[PDB]
Amino acid sequence: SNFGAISSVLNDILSRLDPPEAEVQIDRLITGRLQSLQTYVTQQLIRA
Amino acid sequence: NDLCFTNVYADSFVIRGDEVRQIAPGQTGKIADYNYKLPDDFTGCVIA
Repeated sequence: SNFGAISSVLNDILSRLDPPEAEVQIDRLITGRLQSLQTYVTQQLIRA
Repeated sequence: NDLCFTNVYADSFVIRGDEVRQIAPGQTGKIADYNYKLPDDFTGCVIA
């Protein structure tokens, strides 16, 4: 998933874009990855 | 005028007008790369 970043590959972002602007793309991507991992553990607590 | 600062440095030099762009965090080009590099988390002011 992109989560509204320009791509879903970290090496692509870092190759494609310069550090001050790569950082906001990475931060958008890790926000969606935290939300999805946090969602998984919440479902696992309810199943447990 | 409201703050206090731990330490303060003043750095001084001459460059061409169109290079002044490079005196900012995360920039690149001959000046930023080989002459004077600001850190990406710079706190301070650039005056020209």
